[PDB]
Amino acid sequence: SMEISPPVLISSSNPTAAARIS
Amino acid sequence: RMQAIKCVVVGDGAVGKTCLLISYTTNAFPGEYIPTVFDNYSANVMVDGKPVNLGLWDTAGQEDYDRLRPLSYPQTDVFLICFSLVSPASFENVRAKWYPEVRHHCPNTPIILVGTKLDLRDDKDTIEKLKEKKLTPITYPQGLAMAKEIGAVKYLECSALTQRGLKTVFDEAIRAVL
Ligand SMILES: Nc1nc2c(ncn2[C@@H]2O[C@H](COP(=O)(O)OP(=O)(O)NP(=O)(O)O)[C@@H](O)[C@H]2O)c(=O)[nH]1
Ligand SMILES: [Mg+2]
Repeated sequence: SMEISPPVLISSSNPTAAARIS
Repeated sequence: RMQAIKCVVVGDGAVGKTCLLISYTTNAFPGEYIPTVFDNYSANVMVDGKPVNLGLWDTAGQEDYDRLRPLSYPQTDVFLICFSLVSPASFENVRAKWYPEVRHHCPNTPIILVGTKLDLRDDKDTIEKLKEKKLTPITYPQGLAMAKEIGAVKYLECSALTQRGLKTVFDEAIRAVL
């Protein structure tokens, strides 16, 4: 019984993902 | 300091480890396959109203990285052992390779067994291509039995492409630690 939110990306070494931050 | 979880993702090359991580953390899906050596994702989630930092560590599925890969395992809280539901070879490598490697370095760390590319299991072309090589996709009961055999906390199925069951994978990894 745990309430877990979707993630918010803070940082990544991965180019594709880092580009979608903030 | 904010509560933190280190999760390491392992499994054969091409099972979908990088797309799993990209899709979960950003809701995007990369258009081209680039093999991973190492990569990292730092993401915040709220767990019952309290912030938690997720340190997600991506590893190389290839055999040529066997000697470096375990150097990323210290202080791991939970492993995701991944196999593609439409690749029986990758499934067999859970028992032959991934479970023995993780247990050798980290005998007490929880494991989540993850079946990837759920969207392809019902795909007629994928089915026929497997059938031509006397193979069949991995079924839910098969995955479940493999999870029991390796002592995994949980068996889960997902698609990075459609995001079906994707969030549940990481929620369960969190639950295995917190
Ligand atoms: N249909 C489908 N294809 C997927 C899915 N996830 C990944 N793929 C595809 O499978 C291929 C490999 O994915 P990738 O995440 O790069 O695999 P990996 O396990 O990280 N490989 P490596 O160990 O070499 O870094 C790519 O063509 C990717 O688009 C999925 O959920 N569905
Ligand atoms: Mg990868």
